[PDB]
Amino acid sequence: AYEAQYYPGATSVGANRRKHMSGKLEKLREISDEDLTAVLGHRAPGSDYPSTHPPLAEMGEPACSIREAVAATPGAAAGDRVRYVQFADSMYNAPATPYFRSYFAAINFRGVDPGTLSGRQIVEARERDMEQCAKVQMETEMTDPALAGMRGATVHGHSVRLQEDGVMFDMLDRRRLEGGVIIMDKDQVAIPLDRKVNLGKPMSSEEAAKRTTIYRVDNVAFRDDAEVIEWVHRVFDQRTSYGFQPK
Amino acid sequence: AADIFAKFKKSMEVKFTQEYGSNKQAGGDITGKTEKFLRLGPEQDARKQEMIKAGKEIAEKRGIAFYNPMMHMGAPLGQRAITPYTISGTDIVAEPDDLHYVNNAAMQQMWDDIRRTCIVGLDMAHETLEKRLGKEVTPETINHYLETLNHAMPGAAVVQEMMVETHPALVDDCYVKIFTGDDELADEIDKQYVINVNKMFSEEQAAQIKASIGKTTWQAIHIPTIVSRTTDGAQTSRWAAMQIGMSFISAYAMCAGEAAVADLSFAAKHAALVSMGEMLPARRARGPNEPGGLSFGHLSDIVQTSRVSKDPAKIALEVVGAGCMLYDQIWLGSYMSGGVGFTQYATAAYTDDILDNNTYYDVDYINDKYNGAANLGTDNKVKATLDVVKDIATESTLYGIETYEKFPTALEDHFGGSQRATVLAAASGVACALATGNANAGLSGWYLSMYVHKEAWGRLGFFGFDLQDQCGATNVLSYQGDEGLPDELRGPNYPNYAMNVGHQGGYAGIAQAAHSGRGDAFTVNPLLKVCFADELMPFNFAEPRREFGRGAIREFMPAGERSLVIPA
Amino acid sequence: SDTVDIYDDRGKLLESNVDIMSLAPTRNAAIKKIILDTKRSVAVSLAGIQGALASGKMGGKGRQILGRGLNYDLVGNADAIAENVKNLVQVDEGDDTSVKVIKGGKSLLIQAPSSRIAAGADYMSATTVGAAAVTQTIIDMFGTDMYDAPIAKSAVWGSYPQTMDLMGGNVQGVLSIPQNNEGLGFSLRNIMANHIAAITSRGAMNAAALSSIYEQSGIFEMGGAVGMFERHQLLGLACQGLNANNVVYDIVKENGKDGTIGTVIESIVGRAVEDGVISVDKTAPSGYKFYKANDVPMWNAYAAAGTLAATFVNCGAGRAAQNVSSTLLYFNDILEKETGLPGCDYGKVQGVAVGFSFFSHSIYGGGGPGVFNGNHVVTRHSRGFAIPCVCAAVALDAGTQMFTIESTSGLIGDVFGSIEEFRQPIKAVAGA
Amino acid sequence: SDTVDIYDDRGKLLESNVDIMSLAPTRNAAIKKIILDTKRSVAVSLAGIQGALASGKMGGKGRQILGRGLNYDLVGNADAIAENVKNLVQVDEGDDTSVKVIKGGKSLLIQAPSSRIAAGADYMSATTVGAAAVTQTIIDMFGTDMYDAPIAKSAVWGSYPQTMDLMGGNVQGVLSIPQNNEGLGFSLRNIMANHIAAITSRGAMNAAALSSIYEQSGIFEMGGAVGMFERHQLLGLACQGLNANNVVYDIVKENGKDGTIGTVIESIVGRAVEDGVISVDKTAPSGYKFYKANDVPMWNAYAAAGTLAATFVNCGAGRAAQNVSSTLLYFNDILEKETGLPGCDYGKVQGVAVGFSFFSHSIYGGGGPGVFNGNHVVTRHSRGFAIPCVCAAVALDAGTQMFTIESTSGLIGDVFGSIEEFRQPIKAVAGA
Ligand code: F43
Ligand SMILES: C[C@@H](OP(=O)(O)O)[C@H](NC(=O)/C=C/CCCCSSCCS(=O)(=O)O)C(=O)O
Ligand SMILES: C[C@@H](OP(=O)(O)O)[C@H](NC(=O)CCCCCCS)C(=O)O
Repeated sequence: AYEAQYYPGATSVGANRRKHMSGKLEKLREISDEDLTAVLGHRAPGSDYPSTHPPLAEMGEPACSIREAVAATPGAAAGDRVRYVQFADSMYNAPATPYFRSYFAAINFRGVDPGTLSGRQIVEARERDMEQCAKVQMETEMTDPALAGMRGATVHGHSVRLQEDGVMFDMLDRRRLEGGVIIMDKDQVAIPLDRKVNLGKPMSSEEAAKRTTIYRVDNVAFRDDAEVIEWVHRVFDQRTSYGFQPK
Repeated sequence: AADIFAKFKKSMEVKFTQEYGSNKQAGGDITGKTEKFLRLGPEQDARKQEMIKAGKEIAEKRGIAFYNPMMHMGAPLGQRAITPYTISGTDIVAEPDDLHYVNNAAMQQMWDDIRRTCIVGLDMAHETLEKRLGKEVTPETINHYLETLNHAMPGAAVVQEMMVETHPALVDDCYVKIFTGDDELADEIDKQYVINVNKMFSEEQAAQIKASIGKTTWQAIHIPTIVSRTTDGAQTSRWAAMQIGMSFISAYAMCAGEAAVADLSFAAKHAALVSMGEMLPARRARGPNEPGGLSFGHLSDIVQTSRVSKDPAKIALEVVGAGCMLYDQIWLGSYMSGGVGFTQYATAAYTDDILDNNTYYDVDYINDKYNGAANLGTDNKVKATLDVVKDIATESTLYGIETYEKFPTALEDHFGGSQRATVLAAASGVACALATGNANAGLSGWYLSMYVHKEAWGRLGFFGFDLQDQCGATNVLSYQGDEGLPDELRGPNYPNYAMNVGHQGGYAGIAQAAHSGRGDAFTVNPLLKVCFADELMPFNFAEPRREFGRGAIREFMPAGERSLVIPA
Repeated sequence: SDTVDIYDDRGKLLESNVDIMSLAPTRNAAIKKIILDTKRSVAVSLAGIQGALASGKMGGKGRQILGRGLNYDLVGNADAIAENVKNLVQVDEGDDTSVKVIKGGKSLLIQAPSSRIAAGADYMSATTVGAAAVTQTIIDMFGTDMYDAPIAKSAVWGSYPQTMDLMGGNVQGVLSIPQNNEGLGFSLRNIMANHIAAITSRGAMNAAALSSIYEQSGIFEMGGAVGMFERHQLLGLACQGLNANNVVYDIVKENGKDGTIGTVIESIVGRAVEDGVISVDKTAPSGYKFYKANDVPMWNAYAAAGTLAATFVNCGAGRAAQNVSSTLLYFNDILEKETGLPGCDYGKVQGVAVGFSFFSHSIYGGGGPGVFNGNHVVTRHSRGFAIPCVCAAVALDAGTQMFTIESTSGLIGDVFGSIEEFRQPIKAVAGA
Repeated sequence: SDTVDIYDDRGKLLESNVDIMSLAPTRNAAIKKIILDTKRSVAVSLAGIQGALASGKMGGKGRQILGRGLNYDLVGNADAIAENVKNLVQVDEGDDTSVKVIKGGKSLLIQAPSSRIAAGADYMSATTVGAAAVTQTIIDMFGTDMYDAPIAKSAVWGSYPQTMDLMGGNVQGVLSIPQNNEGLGFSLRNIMANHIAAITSRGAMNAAALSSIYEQSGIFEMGGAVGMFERHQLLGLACQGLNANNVVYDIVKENGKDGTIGTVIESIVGRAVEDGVISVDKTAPSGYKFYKANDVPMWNAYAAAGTLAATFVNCGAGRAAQNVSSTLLYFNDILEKETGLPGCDYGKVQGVAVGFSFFSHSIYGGGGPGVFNGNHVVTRHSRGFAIPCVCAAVALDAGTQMFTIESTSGLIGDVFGSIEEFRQPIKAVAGA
């Protein structure tokens, strides 16, 4: 059996990226089912999953060798709406970077629709499948609750200077340090909750530096990672050459 | 270059450490990683305040809801400080909102000046007269023709009785000049009508241009801005041809409508026409002289910096600026979409000297490492290889990235990943083009920059940013039918390029850079180079970035206003 | 001169030791027949014409001409109409003209004789002669006075020729009008994904196959398969579109229960190593292995195959078309990260997927996967290797979409889905 | 049933008692061959590519890329180029591919194999594959560095794909790109009159004949010849285009010395009366006789023949192409005044002629006769009966024009004017 190697590089940034891609992530905190549903903002905590179409078992499916070979997710089987979880991540050594969040989703989860932007990264999936993915991202070292935020809109902050308390700017103030812990009291589209969700203590600057998948010259400099630069150069040379003549 | 690096620092100081409006952003460090968010909202900014007041008053007057920042979800704009932009290479400090093309007459006029312009050869028409009518064309007949044409072109009659005409005071921006590679002919035409190649260009550039076009004679036609604004770009060549036709009839005592006249029409409309750009396919259907049709080479040639500067980097940077504005703000951000649009996607490449810093660093690096390859010259250039591109583009991008990291202000300036991508890739591409004199080597450099960027930060641009990126490297030197093309001939309709912000202006810059490094007189079309070598044009094509600044501070006077015939 | 075994959508062997050059649109009789049949065929909505006639609603969205009602029972007379239409469409008695009544008289299949295609520059004669035949039939059968002739005509032709197309009309084939082509040789690329999935009755592998045939015929017509590029494109066609050596189906099967984009990558790389297509070039200090391809076009074909298998797995799992845009992106992106080799089409599948993701999740244009095609500004850029996946994705959707196959493609499905070479394209190409 | 005798351009009988139905583009083997050969053929200017490579002047009017000169002796290597090009253009050894070196190595004729047409939606494969093969051959032959590949490619393809066409390139056929079509089924109508006259080497009757073939092929593809309209078009084609019963040639002969538009009308009306095509329907008080046609499509065909015969006489007398616009107008206008019958195409030839006259004598557009074609906004309106006269007129010009055949159509003429079916279209249609 082929075992994935994931990504080049011998620095901590390498080890972290490989952890993100493989899903070999340290659990750092807990979020209850109901609290997670609350912040996601797609339905009342504890409520049934609304549907977009009838369950597969109810409406039947066209004759298709692929449908027959590929098991529907629980969410697909039940006809759940496709909903999402979206995060912004600070360039100031947030553990996560957008691409690596997407790689984590694509590698570790079935029936997912990851999208990568500079200021935000999203996973769209059948609601119940999505939640399992959001849970992992939220509970593991992938998310720091200060340097990152779950944001479905108005995502601005990744590139902005930190607040003095080490929290990344949120135009809509969905989460903030209260009593040494990060509290999220609004949903991801900034509708106030009837609850304060305790996301636990943030990482120290020191810890985030060691856990980050981002390169920075004042931390782990990209300039110095000859192995990853080589990777880029190799792919570049191949793509260029083969576009002229694929041989 | 130390002078650019210092100028970048000063831009960061103005933007982030000096107060603007009521934003309370006095004091602080440009290298520090923290900020205090005062959540002041829009009122902290003087323009926003004025916009808010106008919106409320207009809503009230017209009786339907309108501009109201409280409609923004969650909170109104400006939860963090609203800070200004300095036009790169200048001391013009602009309100952000004043660089929206809608709000900025210099930007609108730049587009108008291009849209309303075409170039029409005179030789074919003269041959027609000689062959079909047996007329002799002399300097005197041409002089009379040009006087007629300068009367007729704005929309005035030369033939029929009982004609109505455009009001001259509405169309004062319309005129026709000629240029010619025939030095003897040039000396004999009334100077009022001549774009003097020998006066407008250096001796070397004039010789390149003349050798290119030979002894041919061309009309540089600029139809009324008011007409261009009422209609479209596809109007331009039609308008030109109509009045050329009437002027020939009048000036040469032809039959007012005979077979020979149709030959003049075909020559003006087709055989001897040079458009700014060609038509566009159905999905984005448009006729000629629209932004999408304007090749990167063409834009390089319209911009006149190449004519008045001997600094390859400066020349390329002006083209980048003109290009991001037109292609991103007007074309992609309006013609192809609309709404709030893409101001800051574009400003990132013409404000705060960030791009300039990276580029000028690159020039130094190249000169040090490749024996002055980036200096103006032809035989100092290095042959394009993968190795050269990997060296230059990688170095460029690393430096640009380190700058963004060492100056949190710069990172916050270019807050969008796409902006940073344009900046880094523009520098890389310009740098590669400067060293090699090969525009496609510039493109290779552009793409590699994107590749390095993505791996460094684990992010690149917006959702759709790198469609052309990922197709980019492989299509640089493809010779497949709908893949292969020198960057000079590429433009907004090159398939990979047809959709996304943050690229086209860079590609224009790269095309120019290949030629400005060489001290070349033009990038792809000498006809356009000479056409726009003309100070009578409202827009100062030699200094597009500054012009945008003049528009921001309300000092640019556009053509085409209708106040004459409007209630006072 | 590569040979492949061709397998159907259930992993059954159809044909052994097929030379890939025989799969060329320029050589393969079955593909040529698919192309000719596509060119010469159109659908007619008799129900649509009848409605337009009675209401005056013809010529486009919102349009209605008041006071000009014509009450003609087209549906009730569809057989007689089809017969008269055949007489008008045919060039010679007993030629290959065919006209079939579809869905109880609501619709017609019209297949113009191939002579019209031979005598034509393109394929529009099927539409123009088809519309002309239906117009003439209606006028004759129902006794339209000449002062009403314009109304009868436009019930069929819509707003043509004020519009460049038959806007608000009732005749259309699987292709679009030539003038919609972005590029030269693009007509066969201008087929909505929804159309493909309709015609193949939502059979995901068959959708991908039919799409590959059109796409590659497109690439061929674009001059994108000349010289060394011929092998290149046909390898992709075989391995991705025609389940060469059962690899696509096998990969799906092994990834069907618990597989992800990630595991499909492992399947592809594992095989490439086993089959000797790639080898380790260098081990980096970290232990990361940089690969090189021993056969570049063959590696590309593996990546193309992988891209599709990944689509089947990821869209399959979610029963959700939208997953296709990210599948194409991340399959290829992660593949490159895994190996240090270029992804499918040397970045161009990933490229399409970036813009396709954006244009299927944003305000700016595009839409759901079903609206895309090889002529679309967003998804044209790859050389045939992306759009088959999109057709597969659309086939697999269990009902997440607003722009369903039915909403865009119901007529096309009803009419063209009846044709066995279209419904079963792998069998068609394999001569089965 | 309708039969005619077919006579050549010198009034010699070629074939007797020919059913007009056998003259249909959809039925006539020789027409089909002309169309297929038209579709699959392109010209290549090796001299053009050579100078573009050397100078950097590629991609359109005024364009020059400085400092990228490539000095390749294409003209001197034309035989080897032609052979390499053939290898790339061909689909299978010994198919119907042809690549011929023209005028001492300055040009190539490329005839793409008909398989590329069969497998194509349209005709652009001849261009795209022809250009691809040339590009590939140049790269191969001269060892172009990949960093110069863009320059070599565009020397051939020009500004494509920034432009929709190969603007400022060196590969062109007789046709235009599909997207230039005004209407559906118009591609075959988009052939410049200058091209036709070049191909037929200025033989006026052959020019009209070939033009008629393309025009009617277009009308057919437009669905303009369905049902009763088939007889209508084919009578027109026979009598006007193919010198049915030697009528066109005979009228020219009797009007050759002293004839005018006026005497040509007398010729035509006299024959119509003699042959029983028209009869006096009513005598007015003044003695003026109102006619009616006993056979309306036949009368139309006489009017068509007369239009062309008048062109031959009026343009012929003046040796001046420009006379064609007035000829078409006044022949038909005066014919109606003479008879009380409709002119050719029930006013549509006259209508064409009005706008054509204006657009060949004004500031607004058009040009000399040579620029017009069945796809041109000005001259598209008649169902094939106007443009053949224009091609004749251009053929007859002794040197009044600025836009000479040579200036627009030299390459096309050098390349196409060789082939027999093109230079002898009446003989081709008739089977000699
Ligand atoms: C709704 C979208 C989805 C889409 O298709 N386009 C949007 C729409 C928005 C709208 C915003 C107007 C408004 O606020 O009502 C407009 C102006 C386009 C328009 N309709 O005129 C736009 N983006 Ni977008 N948009 C931009 C950008 C961005 C950056 C911003 C990231 C950050 O950290 O702030 C990210 C993409 C990324 O992460 O790379 C982005 C996202 C997205 N972009 C998200 C909204 C993100 C959010 O929830 O905050 N834009 C930029 O990166 C820079 C400038 C910029 C825009 C206009 C200008 O150039 O001045 C612009 C322009
Ligand atoms: C005919 C075609 O021009 P082309 O042959 O150059 O393509 C086309 N031009 C036109 O159709 C132009 C039409 C508008 C102007 C003419 C309207 S008739 S009103 C003039 C009467 S008079 O006062 O001049 O006698 C174009 O696309 O520009
Ligand atoms: C994709 C296509 O839209 P449609 O899919 O045709 O609706 C196209 N728009 C665009 O490409 C928008 C480009 C500018 C806005 C996004 C820039 S990042 C157009 O309108 O023709």
